[PDB]
Amino acid sequence: AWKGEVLANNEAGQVTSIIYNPGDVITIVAAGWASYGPTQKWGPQGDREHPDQGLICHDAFCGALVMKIGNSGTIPVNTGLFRWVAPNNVQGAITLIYNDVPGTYGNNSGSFSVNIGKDQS
Amino acid sequence: AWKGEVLANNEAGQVTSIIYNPGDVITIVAAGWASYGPTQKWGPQGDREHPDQGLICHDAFCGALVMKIGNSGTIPVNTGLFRWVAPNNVQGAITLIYNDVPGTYGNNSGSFSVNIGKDQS
Ligand SMILES: O=C(c1ccc(O)c(O)c1)c1ccc(O)cc1O
Ligand SMILES: O=C(c1ccc(O)c(O)c1)c1ccc(O)cc1O
Ligand SMILES: [Ca+2]
Ligand SMILES: [Ca+2]
Repeated sequence: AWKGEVLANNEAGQVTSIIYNPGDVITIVAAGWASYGPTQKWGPQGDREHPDQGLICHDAFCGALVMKIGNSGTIPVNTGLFRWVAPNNVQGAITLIYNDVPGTYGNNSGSFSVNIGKDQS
Repeated sequence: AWKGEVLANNEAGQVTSIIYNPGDVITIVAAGWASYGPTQKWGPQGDREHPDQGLICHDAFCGALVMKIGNSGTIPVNTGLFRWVAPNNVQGAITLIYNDVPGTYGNNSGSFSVNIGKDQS
């Protein structure tokens, strides 16, 4: 399993130790408070009132937790995933990323605490 | 495992399929948007700005997801719990409840989608 912190101001995101392999089933739990700029903070589903002005993930709100698996597009994580299976031909290291507009991460604050495990399969 | 909706206006909470037994390891993932009254909605960690005016759980924010295990007091769930073990004084059915002030649930809206499963032990 993997446990770590994902900083809101980290544009590259955090590469985890989890390699998603064909047939894997995974569980993610995310917690904590972060901001894309305002003094207010939001949880891992982000801010449902903020418009999308070029977010790295168009399927999640600004300030949501998202991920990439290998060279995949962004995949929403939000509060987490329960016994979840990846699309076919999605594989590789899981990177966790805060959902914001590229080049606008500098003013972000806080972080999410994230657990990832492989489930029985 | 169990999956279901926990309504914010359900003062009694939702009894799940899960009987927490001594030594059980469980994972909970909670998602969605709910309100304790305002038109604004919050995730399963609730509203980090709202004072505690007599919440059923003093250890979580107003509008957070909490639970009881059998005849236990409230235990914070928030976004969820990863491979979590209860203290050995707690057993029985898990009831999921929205964190609000007793008698003030009538005006609540929205719900959380929750998954609970037992892990290897
Ligand atoms: O595969 C999914 C996916 C994401 C979250 C879920 O809760 C789920 O059941 C499936 C997916 C969703 C959005 C997206 O842009 C890409 C994805 O692969
Ligand atoms: O474990 C508890 C807990 C709460 C009520 C009980 O009757 C009990 O036997 C145990 C707990 C309480 C507060 C908290 O913030 C986290 C907890 O796990
Ligand atoms: Ca920003
Ligand atoms: Ca209320």
